[PDB]
Amino acid sequence: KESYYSIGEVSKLANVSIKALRYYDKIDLFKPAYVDPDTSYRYYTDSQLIHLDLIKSLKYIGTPLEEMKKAQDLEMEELFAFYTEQERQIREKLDFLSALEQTISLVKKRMKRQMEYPALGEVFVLDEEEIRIIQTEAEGLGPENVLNASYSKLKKFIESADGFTNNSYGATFSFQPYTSIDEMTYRHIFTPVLTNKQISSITPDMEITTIPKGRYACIAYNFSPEHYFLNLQKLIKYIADRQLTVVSDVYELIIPIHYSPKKQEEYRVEMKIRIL
Amino acid sequence: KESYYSIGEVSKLANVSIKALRYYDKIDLFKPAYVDPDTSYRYYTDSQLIHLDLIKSLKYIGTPLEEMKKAQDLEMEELFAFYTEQERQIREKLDFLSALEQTISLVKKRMKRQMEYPALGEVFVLDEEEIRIIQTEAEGLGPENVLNASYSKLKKFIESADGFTNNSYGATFSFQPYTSIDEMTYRHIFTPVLTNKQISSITPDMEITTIPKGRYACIAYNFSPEHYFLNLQKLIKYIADRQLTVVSDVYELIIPIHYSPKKQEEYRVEMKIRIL
DNA sequence: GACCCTCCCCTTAGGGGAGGGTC
DNA sequence: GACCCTCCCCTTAGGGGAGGGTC
Ligand SMILES: CC[n+]1c(-c2ccccc2)c2cc(N)ccc2c2ccc(N)cc21
Ligand SMILES: CC[n+]1c(-c2ccccc2)c2cc(N)ccc2c2ccc(N)cc21
Repeated sequence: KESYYSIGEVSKLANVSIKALRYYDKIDLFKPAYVDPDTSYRYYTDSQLIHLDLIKSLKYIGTPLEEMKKAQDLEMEELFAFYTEQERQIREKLDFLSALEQTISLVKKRMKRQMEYPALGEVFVLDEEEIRIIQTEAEGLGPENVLNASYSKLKKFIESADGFTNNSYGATFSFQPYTSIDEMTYRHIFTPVLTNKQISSITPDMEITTIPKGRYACIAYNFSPEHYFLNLQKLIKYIADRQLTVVSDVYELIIPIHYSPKKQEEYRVEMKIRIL
Repeated sequence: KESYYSIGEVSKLANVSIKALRYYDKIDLFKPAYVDPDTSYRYYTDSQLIHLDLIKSLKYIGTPLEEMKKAQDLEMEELFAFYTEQERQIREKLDFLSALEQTISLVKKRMKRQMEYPALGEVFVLDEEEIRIIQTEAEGLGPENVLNASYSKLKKFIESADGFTNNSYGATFSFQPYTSIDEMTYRHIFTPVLTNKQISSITPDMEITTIPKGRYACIAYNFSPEHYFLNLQKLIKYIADRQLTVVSDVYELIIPIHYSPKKQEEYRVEMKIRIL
């Protein structure tokens, strides 16, 4: 009342660090009422402690410091408004994050499936859920000459909506009795969608579509140039032996086992085709 | 395939800035496959573009860069785990924020009431909702000698739970036919609670309680030392004239109209008492 | 002894230059 | 011409010292 608080006093009283008070002083957000012309010691009054309330609350909600300066100068009505601003900014952060919880949750579901592989290199028939995907005409591309860059445009579309880029790389081609790799060309290349958020101004050359719900003859394995083709062969054979009727392209997905530059790269390949 | 991408090429392809690639290089998160010993130009392969997926997704969810380095080295199972970590960290952020939406919403409701004052300086009788509060025995304090520092301990308790410090400052005293200020002493001083989150290890000397739901004889005004007492007088008179029966202490709240150091300080005073 | 002062260095993830040199 | 290089300065909100000087 009729004396001042030293810095340490204020700091214990308002639960704000000395360093912070000192800094709040440098920026002129909150200044000691008095500074001893000799010692440079900061001294504060009791009445001024109340200006800290605003500072602490705004800090708590994450208002930048230089905004608080603008905030101090408000009568209630205008400060009421100010708060609705903070509210809608918090709702955005909420929507953003809840979207994010759902996405990761899904990314996870997809990882689990690809570690619960029944076995590698043998053919399974399984019942699959729909997978939404964006795809593009693969303009004469195939296994021997497709690049990561081929996917770039698709990826830009996905990332803009989903946020989460990392995924598998897909392509499709016709089920034929192929007798070598060079014999084969992809129909479409594609990548899966994870969200249900409208894609911004998608352009004609992309197609939003799905790998439909159905029974599927599958084969999955860890990639090796040798095994690519010979595994497809198993799949062809499997189908011929059981006289199954195929009802879609061959769908091939490729997904990195890891993303380390320090280790040898390695991929999971999965090839599936729908049967009746 | 049999050549490299320059930096600008990669940047267009992965939608990552040159500055970022350059930086990701400085930290060894992602390094060009080749650097021209003469020009220092960075050159990248197609195969390596895939390491960016992880980088971009993790960046999207806000993993610090130095964590991504640890993240790259994971097989799927361990990376699955990693993701559940990210999930629970997102839930915390969600709980935090949703708490925050509710708090501000309330802070707002309270501001509206104190701008919908029916009029200042005249007495109203109104029906009030409960207000939860923490209070402490005011050890002989009163109007003439209470400080902001008096509230400090209460405030520490509130802030630890609510996050939001800024509020009104309350006190209570006995309804007597006072004939001067020095005649009066506060019973308890208090501050309102905003959350319903358990207060951490509150200590006996605090009381969690409320200003109960009821009818109340009120008077509110903008503070002036003169008007403090004379307004109380109106309230006493009001009650005597209508022979009302009082059923609680006088509750006094004080709230800053603004938090500017640059303007003259100014307070709203509200004095209310419960009647049957 | 305890408290306070200034000044200097640190962390994040780059963006915006300037002034080279290179495709 | 357009692209790329290095190096230097910038923003946030302080925390952790060191080496004074002061309660
Ligand atoms: C789908 C083709 N394909 C092959 C491949 C398949 C058969 C023969 C030769 C290469 C490949 C081979 C190596 N080593 C490394 C990466 C990839 C790859 C990477 C992405 C992608 N979308 C397709 C990819
Ligand atoms: C409730 C008392 N009171 C009075 C006051 C009331 C009557 C006579 C003299 C001072 C006050 C007067 C001025 N100028 C500035 C701040 C305050 C204040 C601030 C906080 C608080 N909790 C109580 C406060």
